[PDB]
Amino acid sequence: GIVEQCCTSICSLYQLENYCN
Amino acid sequence: GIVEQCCTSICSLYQLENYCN
Amino acid sequence: IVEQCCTSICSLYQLENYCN
Amino acid sequence: GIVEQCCTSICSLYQLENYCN
Amino acid sequence: GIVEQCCTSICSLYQLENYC
Amino acid sequence: IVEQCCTSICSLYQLENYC
Amino acid sequence: FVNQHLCGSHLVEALYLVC
Amino acid sequence: FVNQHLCGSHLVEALYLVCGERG
Amino acid sequence: FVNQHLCGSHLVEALYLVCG
Amino acid sequence: FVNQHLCGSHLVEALYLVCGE
Amino acid sequence: FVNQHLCGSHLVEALYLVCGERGFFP
Amino acid sequence: VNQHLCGSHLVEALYLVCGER
Ligand SMILES: [Cl-]
Ligand SMILES: [Cl-]
Ligand SMILES: [Zn+2]
Ligand SMILES: [Zn+2]
Repeated sequence: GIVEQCCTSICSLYQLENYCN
Repeated sequence: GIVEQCCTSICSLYQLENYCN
Repeated sequence: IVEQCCTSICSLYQLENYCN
Repeated sequence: GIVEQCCTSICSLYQLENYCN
Repeated sequence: GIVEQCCTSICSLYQLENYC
Repeated sequence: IVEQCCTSICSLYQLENYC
Repeated sequence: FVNQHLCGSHLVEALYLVC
Repeated sequence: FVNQHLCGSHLVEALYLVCGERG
Repeated sequence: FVNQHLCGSHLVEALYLVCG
Repeated sequence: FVNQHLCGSHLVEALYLVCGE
Repeated sequence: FVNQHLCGSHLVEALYLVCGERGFFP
Repeated sequence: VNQHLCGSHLVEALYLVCGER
């Protein structure tokens, strides 16, 4: 999930936005 | 400034980025 | 709810209930 | 100790309670 | 109580050290 | 500074230089 | 004030730990 | 080591700020 | 109104720093 | 109450997330 | 060292929540 | 990254060691 790919390496805050409702 | 603007009311991510130096 | 855990202190149990 | 036990693997809420006062 | 003390006015890290 | 204090930990004294 | 906003940042953290 | 748990606590705070509290 | 409870949360992190 | 201090504390964090150094 | 300090930082916030009025260190 | 994460703790440490600016 988010943890496996955003803990791996630092996600951009664009990548992160895609997880918002 | 930053404290006032952002401790008065919510500053979004785009708004806080205007403070990057 | 923010409304209820920011007007007063929520317990672990109240917090567990905000999960499912 | 809490470090050796809770940093090497994830402690439950009960494991954490053991270190309260 | 540390609490009462440092939630009224900001405590220095030295005030803070005493409670260590 | 992130590099320096995250490879090796910085004491409060060192941090005070970045004040 | 950002009272509710700050409070919520703590909530999400509490909810993470409990969930 | 509990690295994924630690990072996860940071991610909720970043999601909080990105998605904006009604999110 | 959970002011004490929020402050105390930063407090313990400030203490953790100081008491190493 | 130490309200400025506490909000300042969340700000520096949100600035780090958006600005890095 | 760093990773130990970082972890401990999260432990105390966690203890703060779980320990309520009780506390966890004076 | 444990490092990017560490940086987050670094600013909180600098905020309270330094004061406010
Ligand atoms: Cl961390
Ligand atoms: Cl707060
Ligand atoms: Zn806070
Ligand atoms: Zn952390």
